[PDB]
Amino acid sequence: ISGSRTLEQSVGEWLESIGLQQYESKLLLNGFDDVRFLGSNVMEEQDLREIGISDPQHRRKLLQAARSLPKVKPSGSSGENLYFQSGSSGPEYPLFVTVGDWLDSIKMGQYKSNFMAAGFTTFDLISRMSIDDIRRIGVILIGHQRRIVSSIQTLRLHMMHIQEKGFHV
Repeated sequence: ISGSRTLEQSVGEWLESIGLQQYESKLLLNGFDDVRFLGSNVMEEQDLREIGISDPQHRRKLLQAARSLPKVKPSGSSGENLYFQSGSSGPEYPLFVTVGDWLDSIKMGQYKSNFMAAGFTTFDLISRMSIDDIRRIGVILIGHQRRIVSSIQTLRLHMMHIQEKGFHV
């Protein structure tokens, strides 16, 4: 586009908007560090307890607020992209052509070497990974683990759908 793009808030600015900024360091230090990757499949009550949000009313408030954030479709890569789209004008869902490009789409590129060192370089390998499997290759921060597993789930849904349609199996 020729015109400007509006930028997303920081986690701190978002928390201030909902009266919960005292939890900023706990979120950031545990990988809840980008407002594009917070909310229902990603942020869970038990995780909030574990990182030290002991106040149950604040946990409920935070979880509801995270659910109110827009779901931002992942950006394609600057190199090659593979997209699924429903309808002539529907949203493009990227499927990626490399593990690195997939990780970059969720700002998790720092973990490419972790996946490579484990030999987890194909979709088929990665698609069945649990949170525990992800932690075990060295993704320690809970907010990053949750982000990755949520992304895997949505990518797997799209890939299964395509397979079920019966042409690219």
